[PDB]
Amino acid sequence: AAQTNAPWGLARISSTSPGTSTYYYDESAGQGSCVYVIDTGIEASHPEFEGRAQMVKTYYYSSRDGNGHGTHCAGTVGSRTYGVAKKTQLFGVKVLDDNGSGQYSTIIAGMDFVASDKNNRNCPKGVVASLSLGGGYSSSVNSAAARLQSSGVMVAVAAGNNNADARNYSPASEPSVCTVGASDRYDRRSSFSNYGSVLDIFGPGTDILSTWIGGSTRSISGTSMATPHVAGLAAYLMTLGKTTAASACRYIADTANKGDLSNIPFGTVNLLAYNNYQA
Ligand SMILES: [Ca+2]
Ligand SMILES: [Ca+2]
Repeated sequence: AAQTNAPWGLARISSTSPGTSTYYYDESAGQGSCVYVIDTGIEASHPEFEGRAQMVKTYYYSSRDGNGHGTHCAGTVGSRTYGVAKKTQLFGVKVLDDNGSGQYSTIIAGMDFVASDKNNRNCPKGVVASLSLGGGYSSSVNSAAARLQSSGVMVAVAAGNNNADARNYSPASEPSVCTVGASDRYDRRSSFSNYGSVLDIFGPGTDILSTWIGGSTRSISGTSMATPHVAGLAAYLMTLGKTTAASACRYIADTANKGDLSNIPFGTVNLLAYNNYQA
């Protein structure tokens, strides 16, 4: 398959080089995989989700995404136009309030919820969790992300937007999950992207067009935007049977574009998510 004039991030993950415009991807498009978007929720009614998104849990008065952040990330995972895995199933877990903030206890509960809830879903190609959130280092947040990963879910988490070492942020600092930094369309590290040894991979994160609430779209930046690229890529690759939840992060790093990125401090992987698609 080939989406012309795709968002640059989608084009980038299907190219060995920056600057392309077409997103090349296998028609399977993550069909049969499921991605939990643990965030502010998802506006499942967005036409761009084609009925493939649904709220499964909220820790607030409503399951409605009153912010847009979760709807944006979900769209990068699996919306028709802005998504990596255009046929995946999206499950919304609203651990963040409509201001985009969430208590660590609620984020941990949301992670434990996904580890259980996935056992009630038909996800033959496997389960992914996209965590475009984080705060200061927390052993308990890290332990929750580790549990989710151990439960058999491919956990992708944002490195953080502090232009610092992700070692001091959670769940970014949890070694066992897939910690995602952000790059821009010119293959530089996003100016805000955290770095450090705990990063496993980079994904497009600067000026990322995706779904927004009110059935709209908008472009925003963050490791929160790179994370769903990698989550979608994982779902996409799991559907192709190229990898499993336990090995998806390592596989993506092994198959990533190596050395393409600039502004990568010594000790940080220079690896950009890449789907290695060949027509
Ligand atoms: Ca290259
Ligand atoms: Ca890791």
